[PDB]
Amino acid sequence: TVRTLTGKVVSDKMDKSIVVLIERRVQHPLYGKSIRRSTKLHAHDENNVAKIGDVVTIKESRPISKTKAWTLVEVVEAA
Amino acid sequence: MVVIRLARGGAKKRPFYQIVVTDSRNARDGRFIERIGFFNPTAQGQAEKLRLDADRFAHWVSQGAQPSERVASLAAQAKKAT
Amino acid sequence: ANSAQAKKRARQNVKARKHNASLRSMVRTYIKRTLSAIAGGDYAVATEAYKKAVPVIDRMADKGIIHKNKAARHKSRLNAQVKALA
Amino acid sequence: ARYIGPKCKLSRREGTDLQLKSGVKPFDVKTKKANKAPGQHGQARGGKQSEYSLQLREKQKVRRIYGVLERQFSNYYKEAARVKGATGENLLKLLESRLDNVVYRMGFGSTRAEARQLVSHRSITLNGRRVNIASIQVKAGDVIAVHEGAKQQLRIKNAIELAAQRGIPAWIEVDHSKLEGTFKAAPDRSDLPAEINESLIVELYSK
RNA sequence: UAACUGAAGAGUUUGAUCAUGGCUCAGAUUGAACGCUGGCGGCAGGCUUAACACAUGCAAGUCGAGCGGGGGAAGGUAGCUUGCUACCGGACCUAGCGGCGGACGGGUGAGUAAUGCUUAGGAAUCUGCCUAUUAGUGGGGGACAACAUCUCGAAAGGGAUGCUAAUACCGCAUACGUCCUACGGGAGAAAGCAGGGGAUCUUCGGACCUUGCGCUAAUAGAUGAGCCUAAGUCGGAUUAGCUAGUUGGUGGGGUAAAGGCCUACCAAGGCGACGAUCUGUAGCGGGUCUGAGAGGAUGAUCCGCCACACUGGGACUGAGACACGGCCCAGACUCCUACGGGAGGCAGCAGUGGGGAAUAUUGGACAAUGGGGGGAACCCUGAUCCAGCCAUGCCGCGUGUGUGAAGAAGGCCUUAUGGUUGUAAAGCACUUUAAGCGAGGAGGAGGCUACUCUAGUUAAUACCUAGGGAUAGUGGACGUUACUCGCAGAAUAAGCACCGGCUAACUCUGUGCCAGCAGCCGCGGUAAUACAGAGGGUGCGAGCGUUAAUCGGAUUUACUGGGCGUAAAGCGUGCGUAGGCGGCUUAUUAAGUCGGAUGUGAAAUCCCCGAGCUUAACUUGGGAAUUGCAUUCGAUACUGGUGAGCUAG
Repeated sequence: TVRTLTGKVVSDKMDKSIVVLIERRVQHPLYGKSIRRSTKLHAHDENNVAKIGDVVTIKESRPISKTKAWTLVEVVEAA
Repeated sequence: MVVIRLARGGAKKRPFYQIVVTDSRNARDGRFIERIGFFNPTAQGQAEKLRLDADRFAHWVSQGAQPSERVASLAAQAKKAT
Repeated sequence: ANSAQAKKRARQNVKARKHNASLRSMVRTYIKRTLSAIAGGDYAVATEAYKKAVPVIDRMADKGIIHKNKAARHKSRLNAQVKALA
Repeated sequence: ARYIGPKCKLSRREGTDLQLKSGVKPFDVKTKKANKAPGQHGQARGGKQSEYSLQLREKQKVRRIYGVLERQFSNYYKEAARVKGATGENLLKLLESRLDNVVYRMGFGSTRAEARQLVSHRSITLNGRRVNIASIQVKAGDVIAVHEGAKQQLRIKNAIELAAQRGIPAWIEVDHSKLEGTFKAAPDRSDLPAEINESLIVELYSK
């Protein structure tokens, strides 16, 4: 009953934090062609298990820092 | 607190009231939580004079809403009629 | 102010401000004393300071000068810092 | 507002009798000038007309016979378009359902102007109350009667005498002894005269 | 039953023609303004410009049943210049302390392109008054206004010494819940007042019993508010790099609460062509107008949210404010002064000056619905309900009806005596809407007080609470109300634009490329259907025209729905980055795509069926709709991902 997202890690330089890129495909409101839209989310990684290139899952939570509100749940595939 | 009172509608010199449940600090004809009936003091012919939902009225009274004087009288009237 | 009741409210405001400031200063002074004992580092001295400081915090929190959550936070953190001294 | 002035010139311009006169004397003898327009350039009906002219002249004839002005007529057409059915049929029913028209066809008025005068002066009661608005729509089953103060009136007696010579409508059940009538249903198109062409008015307002 | 059903063209480039392409016209709409004219009613609307400056009055008070004083009326008793004095107990009033309220209601849109708004979710919070439940309300103390005295000041207001009460303030005691905990323990509250009373006592006037309103500690509910996330939300590249508390981590501080919110250290991160940074403009939504629809424009009046209060910076009190009619500071401006000293903030209601093409009364009542205080009586309320002004809009009504011709007179045209004005007028006979006068007269008022009875709690029939009965008083600003009935007489009431084509409706006089008209095409240089007047007519009608503005017509930014040989339009030609798109077979996934269910999509507004207004506008019941969003369960043809295989590229 919690909101989860699936994405690909694009950075792990900072301490205990990962940057994951989420991708979605939506229709253009007027021209009707399906277009690709992406967003960047800062998540929380307690043990630095995540790396660059892996496909991961995150879930929403209470704030952990200024820009982090998501926590890693599981690593689906390792780079 | 939460109150049950009348909100004035209708036209000039022919008022029509909605019985609403609302926070008392709101404006008379503004924000409200729930509408539970109506009152038409000048009805005639086939027009209904008073309609009240007794179940929701009792529910809100149990939760702690305070009926106004006129609404209490109208509730007594409706209970007598039913 | 324009009206009599507004003037009365201002007078009551200044008097209450003085009284509340006195009590808040009391609380801050006792907390500072406990911190000084902890920095001193003796266990028994810090324990005595904490035992003196707790009732004042509780009394002012009950009077409403500070919030009871603030009082609880102060008590818990000070107790942890004293216990760390072993 | 309400048209007041010469009546026969309207009929002469329209080319037919719009029965604004009582009817004791025929239109031809009454005017001596029918078949000619009332202007200084009056001509015969054989002159050419445009489609716009035909449409306008058709609607004007209905307006002059029923005594209805442009704003109310446009409101009537909008109502008839909103209501289901044939638009011209609905418009004719709406025009016939007016109180003053019902009084005229019930006989207490020699002309629609006389009926309107009576209605305005409250000599006519609908159901059981003294109304004074001539545009009221009469509904099926309504009872129209003459006020007891308005009874034994010479104009009413003459009006019923002329109505007796005139043809009694099918949809109106009227007794002239106590001067009371009952409406039952809206007249249908076949009941109405076939001279009026509602299609022209519909085309005009559809433009 | 029903909840929609909807799409018109014309003129103008040339001696003709077809095409391309601009320009102009016919529609709907308005918070409109101006010109001519003007009778009434109902319902709405009324500074769009200077968030410019404001004279004057009102817009926030209430409680003596929290408290001490202080007042002036009636009385009663005693004296006597005899109806005057001196005392005493009750009834009223309130400057001060204190409680609650003043954070609501009301105004405005300056700022704000995201800390805002809309839709859908979340966890780490606080919450006066209200509802339910549990444990209590023991015993002390020191002050300070009023008051008294002094002093400054014309005052307004200031300052200094000495007293006093409390539900004001602070110790001590106690603790079902509550906080901390090292799980051993430790810490922390409160206030009285009023009504009634059988018995008992009264150290002398109360104790005691009981019931209400209070007060303290706690847990739930409801309400309100704070915080976080995702998606969406106007232009500009003639604005390409921006950022060091900046991005993350640890210890500590801080908050009701998560968090660089703050701080000391460690690391070098963070954002950006899916537009960062910079700059211009702008309150956002439900909605409104237009359109066949898709779209376009807009955000007055009604409702929700946000922001602001002469301009900037702060905090205090409080459950709640960084507070329109509260405080401190700085700034500009204005006012009083006796030169000592002071005061102020209409974007509240009414109003004034100014600006403007342009927008109203320095009105009545708290009778109704609400809000604040009080046990109640009651008090306050420019919210609100009403009234005044304005054709500003929408809807309705009237300004009379029938007859009346060898076709009166007059006007105008003429082929010169006919035609037209025209049944029009006169005459004859009727009628009283609306306005005016007179008389009656609902509804908006449910209730309250007096009386009686019943049931509760009590020791009690007392008090208090909740019900029933009949009767009588009492209560309406609007208001001489709506509405009904009588009175006299056609008596009081019609204008505006246009008549060459688009586009319904023609003649005569006057003038002569003049005076003039004109949306476009164009008229006027002696017979002007286009200028001015007149006759006649046409269209609307208490209105009629003009100007301004938005959408449409415009397939004239073309998603629905256009073009590029010669009409405007293929880069001088390659290569190539990001991006877009991509051959065939098979297995798998379920992102796109499709279907079901659930929750949500406020009310009002639009549409449908009804109801009440004499009709209609208008008000209103119930539906339909809100084409969306989210969660979850399914399908696997196509697109995408992954694995394997193939050869026509």
